[PDB]
Amino acid sequence: SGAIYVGNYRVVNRHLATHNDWANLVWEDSSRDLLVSSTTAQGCDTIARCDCQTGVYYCSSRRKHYPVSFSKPSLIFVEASEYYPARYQSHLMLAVGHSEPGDCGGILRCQHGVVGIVSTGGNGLVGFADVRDLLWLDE
Ligand SMILES: CSc1ccc(C2CC2)cc1CC(=O)N1CCC[C@H](C(N)=O)C1
Ligand SMILES: [Zn+2]
Repeated sequence: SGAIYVGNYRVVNRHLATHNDWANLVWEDSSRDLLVSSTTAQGCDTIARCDCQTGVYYCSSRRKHYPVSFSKPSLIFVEASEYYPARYQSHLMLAVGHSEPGDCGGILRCQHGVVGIVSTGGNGLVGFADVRDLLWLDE
């Protein structure tokens, strides 16, 4: 679990979305595993506008923050699961680091702010759903 709260938006994994999120849908994308919904309260997370390749992510399965070197956003194949069939997930960034299924939603941050959220993982790797390109989150 985990979400990004910027202004009047809530950014979560599309596969972990709730009824409120779908009843107040702004935008959703299965290939990115992102869903953005409406909120009345004014969130304060700063989204990064950058091309950083080093950051810090939160791992709830270890109760720790970890520094990671991560890849550039790309179409990386994700094996079929209970939420999605086998496919390439766009805007995904990989890193060598610990990851477990309940880790989805954990924030990734650099000096510029929020980069993305834990979306995939396994075999000693962790994948992040990038949000730096969603310029409408601030406006
Ligand atoms: C941090 S999630 C994770 C971590 C470790 C593992 C274990 C080492 C295998 C597996 C996973 C699950 C996984 O990657 N997905 C299931 C939920 C939907 C995700 C998607 N965005 O398509 C894909
Ligand atoms: Zn940055």
